[PDB]
Amino acid sequence: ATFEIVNRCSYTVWAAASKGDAALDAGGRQLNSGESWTINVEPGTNGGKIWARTDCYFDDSGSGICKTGDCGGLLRCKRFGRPPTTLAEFSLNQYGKDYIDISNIKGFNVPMNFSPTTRGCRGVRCAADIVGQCPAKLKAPGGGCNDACTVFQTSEYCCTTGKCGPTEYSRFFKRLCPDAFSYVLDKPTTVTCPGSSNYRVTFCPTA
Ligand SMILES: O=C(O)c1cc(N2C=C(CCO)NN2)cc(C(=O)O)n1
Ligand SMILES: O=C(O)c1cc(N2C=C(CCO)NN2)cc(C(=O)O)n1
Ligand SMILES: O=C(O)c1cc(N2C=C(CCO)NN2)cc(C(=O)O)n1
Ligand SMILES: [Eu+3]
Repeated sequence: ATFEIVNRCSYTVWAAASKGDAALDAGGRQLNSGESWTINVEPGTNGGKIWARTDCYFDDSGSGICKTGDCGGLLRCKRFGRPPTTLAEFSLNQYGKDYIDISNIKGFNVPMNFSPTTRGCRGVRCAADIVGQCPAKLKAPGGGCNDACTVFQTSEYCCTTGKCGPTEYSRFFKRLCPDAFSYVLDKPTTVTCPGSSNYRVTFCPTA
């Protein structure tokens, strides 16, 4: 499957793509403002994620640091990124269909649109100014808006036992972005697409 990753932000981002125990394609790349990077994701990829990283430094070997979304200091991510990270999430070729969503469960750093480039389903978007409107206690000093699990480490926020409700913090994310997951047990906003669809992830789609 192809994923065209487009940075419409006025700032550079370092895109990342992983399924948690492996890179997808090269795993990461710098995208200056306006740049597009197209990756190939293997069919059947389950639990893949794409995110932006901000304020990164990498040496000539691809090792360094980012202020949001850092994946063990690598340019080319093999692992998931450090919150806060707005997440484009997908599982492909699952009994004939693809499933996509955006999640704020690991916080929000950069606005995003995640849409198919082929027919048969809608896209999803979380493009509101979550960082600017972020509740004081969730603001990340390194940049972004943390989720409450990251900040407080409670069973209720982290849904540790599979029982939790919405919270004042989850409701903030949900109000700003109704079409993204705001907590683990949120009413799903997953979109079913034809199996083997292709996609575009656009950072700062309206920004
Ligand atoms: O993002 C990480 O840091 C990470 C992700 C992991 N994984 C592994 C998967 C795939 C299936 O479990 N997903 N995330 C595992 C570990 C770790 O053991 O330290 N760490
Ligand atoms: O570098 C890692 O693999 C890593 C760093 C982690 N963290 C988490 C923090 C605190 C705030 O994010 N600092 N390092 C957590 C994990 C994991 O759970 O597998 N992995
Ligand atoms: O604590 C972690 O989350 C962790 C520790 C790791 N390791 C591995 C070693 C041994 C030698 O590198 N030390 N910490 C690796 C990972 C990861 O890949 O996600 N995560
Ligand atoms: Eu780890």
